[PDB]
Amino acid sequence: GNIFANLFKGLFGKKEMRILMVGLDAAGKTTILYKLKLGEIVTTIPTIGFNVETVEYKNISFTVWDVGGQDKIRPLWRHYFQNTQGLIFVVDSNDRERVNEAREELMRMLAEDELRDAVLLVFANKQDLPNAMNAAEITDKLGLHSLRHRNWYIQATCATSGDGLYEGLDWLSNQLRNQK
Amino acid sequence: DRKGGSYSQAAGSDSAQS
Amino acid sequence: SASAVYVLDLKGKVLICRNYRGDVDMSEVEHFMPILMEKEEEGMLSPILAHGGVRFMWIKHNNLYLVATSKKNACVSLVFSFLYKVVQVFSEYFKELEEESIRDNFVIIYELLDELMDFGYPQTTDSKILQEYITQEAPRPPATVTNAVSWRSEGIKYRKNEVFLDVIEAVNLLVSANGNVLRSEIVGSIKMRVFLSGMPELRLGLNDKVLFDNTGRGKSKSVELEDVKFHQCVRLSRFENDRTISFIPPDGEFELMSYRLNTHVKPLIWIESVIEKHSHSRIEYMVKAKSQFKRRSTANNVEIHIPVPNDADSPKFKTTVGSVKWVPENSEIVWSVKSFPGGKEYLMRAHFGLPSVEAEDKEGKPPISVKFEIPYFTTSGIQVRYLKIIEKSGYQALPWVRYITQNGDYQLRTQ
Amino acid sequence: EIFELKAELNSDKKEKKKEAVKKVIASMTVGKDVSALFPDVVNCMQTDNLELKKLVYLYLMNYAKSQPDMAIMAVNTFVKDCEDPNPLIRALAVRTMGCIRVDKITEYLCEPLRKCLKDEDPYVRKTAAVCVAKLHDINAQLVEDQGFLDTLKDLISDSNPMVVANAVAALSEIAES
Ligand SMILES: Nc1nc2c(ncn2[C@@H]2O[C@H](COP(=O)(O)OP(=O)(O)OP(=O)(O)O)[C@@H](O)[C@H]2O)c(=O)[nH]1
Ligand SMILES: [Mg+2]
Repeated sequence: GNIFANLFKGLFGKKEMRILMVGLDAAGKTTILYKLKLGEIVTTIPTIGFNVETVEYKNISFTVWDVGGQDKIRPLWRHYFQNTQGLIFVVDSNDRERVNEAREELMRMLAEDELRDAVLLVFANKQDLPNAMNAAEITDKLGLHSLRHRNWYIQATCATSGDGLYEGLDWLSNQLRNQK
Repeated sequence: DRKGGSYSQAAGSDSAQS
Repeated sequence: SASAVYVLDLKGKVLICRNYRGDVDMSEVEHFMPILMEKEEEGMLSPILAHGGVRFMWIKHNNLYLVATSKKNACVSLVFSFLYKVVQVFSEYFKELEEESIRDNFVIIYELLDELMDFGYPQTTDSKILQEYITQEAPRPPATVTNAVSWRSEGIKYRKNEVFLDVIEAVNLLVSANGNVLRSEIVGSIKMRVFLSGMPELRLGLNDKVLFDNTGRGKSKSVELEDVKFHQCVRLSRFENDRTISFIPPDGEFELMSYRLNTHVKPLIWIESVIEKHSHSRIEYMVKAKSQFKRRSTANNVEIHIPVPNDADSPKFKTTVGSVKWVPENSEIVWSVKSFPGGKEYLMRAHFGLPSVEAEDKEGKPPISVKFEIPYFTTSGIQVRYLKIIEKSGYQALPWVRYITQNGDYQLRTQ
Repeated sequence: EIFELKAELNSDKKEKKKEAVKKVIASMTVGKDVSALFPDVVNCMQTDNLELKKLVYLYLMNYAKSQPDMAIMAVNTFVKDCEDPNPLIRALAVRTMGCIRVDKITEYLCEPLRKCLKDEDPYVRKTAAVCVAKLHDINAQLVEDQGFLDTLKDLISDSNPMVVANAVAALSEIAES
């Protein structure tokens, strides 16, 4: 066998990668996906089904599959976990009541043997109001440091502003890509 | 030629009816 | 109000089905075959089937039965029209009507069926429009369907504007065994193969008896068709107002008008048949054919079918003009003639033996029919006056048309 | 067979997905119960190919009554397709929405029906009228709540004469029922 074609493809960029979109409803999942793909905050209705999109950055086409946080859509994340290489969690720092529910959902999702090779990707959504927590208080409340064998990074992003998306993407690429 | 009657040219209207 | 229309096969297997309303379970198609078998065996078979409270109307196609299950008392005529339109669309898209093409173009067939009708209401009926929107080898729907002019697609460009007309004449003669003709009707057919640039509006003009009487020229040979049906593109308002045949010709071959009126003239061919059949000993075929048409007209490919005995064998033919061949599949002798000039008189003398054992049951007396087709003959005498070809851009058209006379229901009752 | 088909459908190759869809359609047309693979085909639904969208919609319609619970993952796709610029795509989505015999499915499609009621395309108007008639037949109370009678009555007094005829037929069917 020969890998000359593979080397030629990888010389100019061949790796694409995968990504998933998880989080509670009204947590900036659709707005975050629109900002990542397009660059503007587009108003979206409730995520009854799912949103599928692909983002090309640094020569890697990371497909993003938005998943709603509805009660009827929360158990549907198991179907979207198949054929998924990455996972992004959208939290609501301004929703103290929903913080416990989001933490319980994240613990339930992370307790699946199939979802073991996916690194932790938590985005501090709603980072535009004073009620939003920091990158450490939210992680401490969610117990991100207690996820053994999980590579999770805390990033705070404002849905209106979009700041921190580039840093989160770079961190995800560094965690997933182990090349120069 | 063709069986079943050869094609013939047709006019545009009745010239005698004005 | 058919619940769903499906295409079946000769073995009872459904080639393809497409539900439109969902009010009838798809499993009812299985019971259709036993019901059809019972009806055929009991003589109660009809195209409109009935499985309890759900009616499964079926039409015998070339290779499969077009079963259209229905639930309520919907428009049976509308269902039949939809089935006929679907058959025409399939014939246009697929040159063969068999199971070979049913399982070969299913990907486009499903899309065509979905686009044809929805919720039991047909929506698309233009074969050209369907091909411009659904193809087997998608863009937005064409504006011609949305526009009023759905019988002439705009933007057509052609190097030459040539229209091929066809004056098809069908002579049907129902001659009883007593020698008197009961049903003598001639049905006209004005079919034109218009192939030009753009969407010209045809202005039909002919030597019609009604038109001549209205214009005061009701003194020459004017064709008074009992029934005249306009095409889809033909404007019925002009015809009702003053018999103005104004319509947009279609892109291709289409039937604009079809005359249909009774005939009071003598038959084109006078055929006298003699059955000198002995009692299980021999058979005599005293067939004499006289051409009552004009001598200037020749009947090309004349095939006068004379039904021979079902159990007859060892036949000998003594004719004068025209080859006679006995077809075992047809169980009859056809007086095949290549060219039959008008006024020709052909005499035939058949002679064959019969089996010694008598037949258990009778076979009936099918009528004798001929397959004569003499073109370039206008028996009705209707002459086309002009064809108003009007184009906004302005072009000189050179339409062509040929008058073809053939034998339709020219069946003579057997003795 | 089934496992290979599922693996092909769970791939990122468009040609492989098209081949798997064609094989499933042939099996479904040949008399194979492909309803068990409906949840697998649910993920491979949002596709740019028009031919693939039609096949997916046909499979969902044929697998909607069989798996009503699994049909809840198509409302988002239908809502997204309801704003498709292509009139053919909008007409196909409208036809598929009314063809789904789901009690809880037509409830979420009321907003798309209201949006498409005023479709400028005569084919779009006819598709909207057909979908409204299908919803009324499935749920007369739902149709009355949506208030499509006023829109249907004004439909006859509009252009798109074929769309006017379709609306008139739909109104007669509603009054006939
Ligand atoms: N305007 C604004 N909205 C934010 C911000 N952060 C989070 N959001 C929320 O993000 C939501 C965006 O809605 P969607 O586009 O539908 O995405 P989503 O948050 O996943 O909601 P669902 O799709 O229903 O699950 C809004 O409803 C807001 O409640 C922010 O900083 N500014
Ligand atoms: Mg969202």
